[PDB]
Amino acid sequence: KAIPKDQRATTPYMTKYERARILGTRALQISMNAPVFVDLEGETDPLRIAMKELAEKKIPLVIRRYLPDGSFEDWSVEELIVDL
Amino acid sequence: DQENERNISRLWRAFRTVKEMVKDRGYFITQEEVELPLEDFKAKYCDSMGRPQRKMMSFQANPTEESISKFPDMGSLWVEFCDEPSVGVKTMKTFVIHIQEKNFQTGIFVYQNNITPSAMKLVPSIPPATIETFNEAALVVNITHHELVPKHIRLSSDEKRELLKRYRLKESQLPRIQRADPVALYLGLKRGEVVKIIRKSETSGRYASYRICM
Repeated sequence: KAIPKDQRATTPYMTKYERARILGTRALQISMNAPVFVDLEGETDPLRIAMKELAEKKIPLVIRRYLPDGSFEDWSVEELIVDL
Repeated sequence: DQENERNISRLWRAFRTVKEMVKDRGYFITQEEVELPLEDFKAKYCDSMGRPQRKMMSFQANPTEESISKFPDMGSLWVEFCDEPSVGVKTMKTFVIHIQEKNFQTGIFVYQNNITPSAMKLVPSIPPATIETFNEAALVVNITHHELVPKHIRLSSDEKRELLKRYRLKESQLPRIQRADPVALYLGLKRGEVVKIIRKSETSGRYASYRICM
């Protein structure tokens, strides 16, 4: 059904499952020769580069949050706060 | 004294409850018309020797102006008792009709030892009007006063259509309560009416819950 970027209702923060999966997912790509959006301070381990992209919040992904009834909310790694 | 001084003491409390219940349902009654002590009770619904005259206890009741705010069409209620330890399918036409004429909506009847299976099958024969059947022995104590049973609340067909829209719930995904469930009767629910159960919690003082009916 979708939901406006306003009227948004989820948690402003990133869930462990999310972050967990983002890094993974992102690694996977980086490990696949996808483009890396951060300067590698010399890193060479994908999941480690991923940890970097994720701290300069330079990961081009979007976490779609399905709700019990099907509608979803879309947040960007950008927005989502990362406490953990 | 003998063992009759106790068969009234029971009808008494039994009465008390009926009252309380009729007020929590959403009707008009004073706390003074309830706390009616034993003493002053005798000298009212008794005859000579000192025995109970039930046909003399029956009465009517009306909605509080508050119950009109949330429930518009909430009709009037009537309660009735009987001096007949063994009520039958004849004295029923007495009640069933008494209401179909006056035109109320809620009919509460109180049987003693029981009713005749020939009788009971005459309640769902005059809609809208609704009737309910209660045994004395089950109204001696108000079940709602028990340490465990927390308090429930009826939800307006408005308050309900909202509970769903706010949780994006379908009717069926809601926690249910029995049509026969003790408390469901104490308030007289109807297949579809939702109840809000508000209890205490060792995790967070109060927890709001809902129970639809089936």
